[PDB]
Amino acid sequence: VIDAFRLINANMMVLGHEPRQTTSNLGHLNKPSIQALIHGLNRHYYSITINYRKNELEQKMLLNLHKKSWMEGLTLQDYSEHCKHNESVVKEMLELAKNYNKAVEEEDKMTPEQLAIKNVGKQDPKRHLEEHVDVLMTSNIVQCLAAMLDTVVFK
Amino acid sequence: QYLMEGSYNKVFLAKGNIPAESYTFFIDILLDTIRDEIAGCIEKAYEKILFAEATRILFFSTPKKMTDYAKKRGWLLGPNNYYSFASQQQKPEDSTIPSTELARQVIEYARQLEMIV
Repeated sequence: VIDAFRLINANMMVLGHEPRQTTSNLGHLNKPSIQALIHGLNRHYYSITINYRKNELEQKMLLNLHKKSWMEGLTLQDYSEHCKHNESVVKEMLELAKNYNKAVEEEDKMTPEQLAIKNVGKQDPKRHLEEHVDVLMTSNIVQCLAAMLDTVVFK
Repeated sequence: QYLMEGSYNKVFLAKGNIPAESYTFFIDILLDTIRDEIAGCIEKAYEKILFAEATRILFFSTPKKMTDYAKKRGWLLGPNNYYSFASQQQKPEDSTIPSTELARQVIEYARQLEMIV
């Protein structure tokens, strides 16, 4: 949220002179904070156009994160840890499962507020159980995949 | 059926030579095929073979035929040999010894599993 003002007097707005002076402008209007701001803006010179001088070299600098990605893509943790993750998720999945039975049996309702009370639609077992299978699958794949890759290559 | 079962003793190599119109031609060649089949089954099955043992099972006619068939495969050492036993023992356990065998080539396996879902 940036705006530009040269700032010229009130009369210039009132007459309608101020758009004759601006020519070679597009202009724009936004409202961070209500009618009071709009009025202040109009008195000034309103939003005069901001363009950006940018290109791909500058754009590439901003892109970056970590070259450290080099070590990290290969890294995998201790096997006891692999087991902790798998255990925590299966245990979790048991809790939500009991609601899930109801969900599939019913859910004729399509009205979000009524569904929420009826078949525990809000705190849904479908959303969360799916979300859970998906973390567990991806997590196991990257850890497992790395361990094997490293083995062959280092020796 | 008899071939199918493994019931080699029952198999006719004694019949089909008795009608001589055209049935004999097939049965003579078949005798070589069953003979080979026995040599293979015994190779993986049991560690030794005798000469008292061998004549009857392969359906050899002579002891000379025994000497010939066994050495090819690599058996012959005498009435006592050791092929089978050792290999049968070696297969379970690859938890302390590195491996990738089954579930395909692993490297592909993890990547494929993730594409599908």
